[PDB]
Amino acid sequence: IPAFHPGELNVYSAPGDVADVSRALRLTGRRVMLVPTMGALHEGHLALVRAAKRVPGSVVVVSIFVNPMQFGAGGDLDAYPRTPDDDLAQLRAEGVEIAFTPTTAAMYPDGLRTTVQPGPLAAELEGGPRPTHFAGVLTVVLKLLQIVRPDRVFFGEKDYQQLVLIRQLVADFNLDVAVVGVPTVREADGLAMSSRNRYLDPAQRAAAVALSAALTAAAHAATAGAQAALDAARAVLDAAPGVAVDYLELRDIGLGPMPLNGSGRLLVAARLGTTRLLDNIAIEIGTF
Amino acid sequence: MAIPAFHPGELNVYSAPGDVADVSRALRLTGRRVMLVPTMGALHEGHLALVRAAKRVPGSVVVVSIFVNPMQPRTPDDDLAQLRAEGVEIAFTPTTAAMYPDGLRTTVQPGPLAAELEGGPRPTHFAGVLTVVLKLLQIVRPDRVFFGEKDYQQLVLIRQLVADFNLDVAVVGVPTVREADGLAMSSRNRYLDPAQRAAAVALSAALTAAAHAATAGAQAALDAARAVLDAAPGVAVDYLELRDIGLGPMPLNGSGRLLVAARLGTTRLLDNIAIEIG
Ligand SMILES: COc1ccc2c(c1)cc(C(=O)NS(=O)(=O)c1ccc(C)cn1)n2CC(=O)O
Ligand SMILES: COc1ccc2c(c1)cc(C(=O)NS(=O)(=O)c1ccc(C)cn1)n2CC(=O)O
Ligand SMILES: COc1ccc2c(c1)cc(C(=O)NS(=O)(=O)c1ccc(C)cn1)n2CC(=O)O
Repeated sequence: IPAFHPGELNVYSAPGDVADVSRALRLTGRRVMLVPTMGALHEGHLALVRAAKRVPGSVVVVSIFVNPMQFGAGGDLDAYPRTPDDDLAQLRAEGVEIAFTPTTAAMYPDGLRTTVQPGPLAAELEGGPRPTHFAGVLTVVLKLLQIVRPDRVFFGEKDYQQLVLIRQLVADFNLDVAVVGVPTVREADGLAMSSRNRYLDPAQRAAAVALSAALTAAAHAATAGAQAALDAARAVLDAAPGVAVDYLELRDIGLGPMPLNGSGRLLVAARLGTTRLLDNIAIEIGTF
Repeated sequence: MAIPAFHPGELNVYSAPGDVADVSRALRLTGRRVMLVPTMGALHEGHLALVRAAKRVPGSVVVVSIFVNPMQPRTPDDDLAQLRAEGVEIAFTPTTAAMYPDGLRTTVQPGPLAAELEGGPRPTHFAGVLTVVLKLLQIVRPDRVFFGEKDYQQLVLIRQLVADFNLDVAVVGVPTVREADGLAMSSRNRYLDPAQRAAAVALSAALTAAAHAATAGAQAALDAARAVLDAAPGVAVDYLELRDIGLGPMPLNGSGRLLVAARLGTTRLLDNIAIEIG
């Protein structure tokens, strides 16, 4: 197996290297935590790391890999933010002991061949206009899970549909990992942290507060019912300059084929210029 | 918190995925090497060859799963009696509901090989197989998993599954058990009437003739196989293909595999063989 220096940041690119180190660590009683990311790390990612660090006897593995298979033609893959130096600097500051930074060739030596086919949820919301997006996400997450074999894996709640689908992956394939969702870290005004907030100009940044404002307004309006919650959120979004709403939907918490009962999730996606922002919030109807 | 009961040297039967997972993990922690032999019950000498192969790994515990995948005949007490006779210590016998508690949802999509050969008549067959095999591997977490070479395309797809999803299991292909005249063992053989059973030997006879003709080249090999199949009545050949060992195009020289499938009455039979072209 390769070298592992505790208390320091060990960076591996070969899947076999991280697999060997992970398995060796687990066999000595350390529990392995995975935080899989596409890099361009921000305090929200750091919240995931800190959650992982809190598990007694944990060793934390952070993966950074911009996965080509969840993008389609149109420039999105090339445009994805890449800040490798800041990423690794942040991991050192947080006391992370393992970064896993695979090459595209190491992950996809045979190109696209066997893949994960998600359930019907993948064709809705974010997946509506992007039919293969979630198949790309679930395929890479499955791979990272098999390479690293963590005890627990950590995701932010901002991409809530992705998190739900990942829970479906884990249940449906009987994966022996616990999925931990971490509540969304926010800027002071309430804006959900995102690696894509950097693409908001000052005017768009100002207007972007409307998403979180709309969601929180709805969460409080919800004592008066679903229609009131939805209309409160719509009013706020409508009052906001240059916010073009793509959807605003209130669903059951698992987003699945069942109606809303008392507990729901309200999800929003909107464009500000060319920048697509997402946010979501827990909703209790009538209310709790 | 307690591990389900496991009595070493006896046949331990578990229908709950969580139970087999817990026992396999406990065994793994005590040093035993976990071997998995997936089956659909109605065990025959082929399945016993897989068991025996698994058994000879030192420190092995053998898990035989018995599950009829609706996504891709049963003798419950006889199957278990057979496994007991082979010294198998774990049988995993889940229900459809236990394997699919949330119904059909996330599944495995095979690569384009699944559309070829057997994927012609059954375009979704291999997605079913790969899905259940993945689940079985995740429930049991064996060090090694054993499959017959009879369903060679299936075997190749499994190796692709393991490679593509970075699974930490060793895939072991076990040579096809055959009847005395060479007919590959299969649950379907008993349906053949005497004329069909006699005609069915043409599959293995064709492939072995090809394997030996191969010193004279690829074309001689294929022509020899075709001639033998052409000598049999009521054998409707669906395909006869020479491929490389991973089922891509056959290279000009080197190792390959010759695969055949044919219908005799309503029974579809398959066979395949190693071929070397120098
Ligand atoms: C509803 O409109 C569409 C339009 C195009 C679509 C689909 C649906 C579904 C596929 C598809 O499953 N392609 S794939 O098997 O090659 C593949 C690609 C990428 C990843 C991650 C997983 N699997 N495709 C693309 C296609 O057919 O070529
Ligand atoms: C706990 O506070 C938060 C708050 C916001 C967060 C996170 C944590 C983590 C992400 C994030 O992105 N993670 S990811 O690198 O695995 C990824 C990348 C791309 C796509 C499609 C989905 N997921 N984010 C949101 C963000 O950057 O937009
Ligand atoms: C080492 O030599 C051999 C020789 C022949 C073999 C095997 C091994 C394994 C099988 C086999 O398929 N097992 S199965 O659990 O996938 C199955 C059983 C019954 C039905 C109906 C469908 N699927 N067979 C052939 C066979 O039974 O058809």
